[PDB]
Amino acid sequence: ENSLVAMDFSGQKSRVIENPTEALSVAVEEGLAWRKK
Amino acid sequence: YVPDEWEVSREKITLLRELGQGSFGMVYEGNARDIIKGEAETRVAVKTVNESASLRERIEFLNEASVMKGFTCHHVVRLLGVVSKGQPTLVVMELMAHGDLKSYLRSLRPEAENNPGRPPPTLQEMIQMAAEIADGMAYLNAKKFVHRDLAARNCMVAHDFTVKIGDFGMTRDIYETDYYRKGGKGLLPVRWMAPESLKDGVFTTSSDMWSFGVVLWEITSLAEQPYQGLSNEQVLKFVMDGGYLDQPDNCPERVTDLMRMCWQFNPNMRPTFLEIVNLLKDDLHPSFPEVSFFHSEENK
Ligand SMILES: [Ca+2]
Ligand SMILES: [Ca+2]
Repeated sequence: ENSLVAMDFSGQKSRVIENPTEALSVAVEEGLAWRKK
Repeated sequence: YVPDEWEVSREKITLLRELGQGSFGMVYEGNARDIIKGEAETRVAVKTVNESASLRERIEFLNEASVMKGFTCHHVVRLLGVVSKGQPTLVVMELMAHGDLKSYLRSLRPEAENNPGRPPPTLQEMIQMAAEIADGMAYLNAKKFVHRDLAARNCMVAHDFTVKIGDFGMTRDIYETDYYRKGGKGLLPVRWMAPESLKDGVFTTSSDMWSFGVVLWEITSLAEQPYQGLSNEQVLKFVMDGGYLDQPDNCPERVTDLMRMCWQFNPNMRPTFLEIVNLLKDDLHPSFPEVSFFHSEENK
């Protein structure tokens, strides 16, 4: 039923983050990354 | 955040009933006093944000709030007030009696425990929703904005069943360049995103237009999970390759057509929200031109 998915566009090719632990990190980071601006 | 022309007196808001156990906070229905200079008390929708929320959700919350402050469309949930003075914070919006479209749809399913006692949306009703949402989207694009998160779960259904846009956490400004490009890592609605957005992280009105199509598919299928049976990974590959969802059983040929249009692989073949509303103008409830942005003078 989930809705959002963790991805990464840094780099020539698109990408739905595959590692459970890495993808789960995206959340917090997209947040900080925005703080800066 | 910092106060402004909205920030309403908390003592003017009373919380009656709860309408959604959000994770970032919640959604309550209540009554207000002296909001619309002219009316004593008016019943509203109140979206709260947990004091101890997500470093990420917070921002996406204010964005939503802020962005709304500039809108004025019969088809775009109206903002009424804000309250940053003491946790929890509040965003007073017009009450959409029937909840979010996803839930409203999911409740038309015959198997539904919380069924409303009526059948699923009929071709007419669909065309209606289609054009209203389309309109709301049209307006949105006009005020130079790309939604990025169009989906039934973000549309609201009013008491009289008018559908409107109601979540704006992912919306972005495009007045400048007419598009948004996702920088690095982030969380995105893959199952509602267009090939190019999937491929290059670029969001345009056409991508929203593509989502629009998906929303039609959600409606015509009572909110099924798009590309159900496909892994997030698989969905990317499948859609980037030129894949699209299948028409649900008994799907109005006419709505199917609309989807074939929204799912054109080449963004420039996809229609505009206005071309859509126009393509429908003839078969809608009469009270449409009075309220519609499309028929409004602001459209020029
Ligand atoms: Ca939001
Ligand atoms: Ca949201």
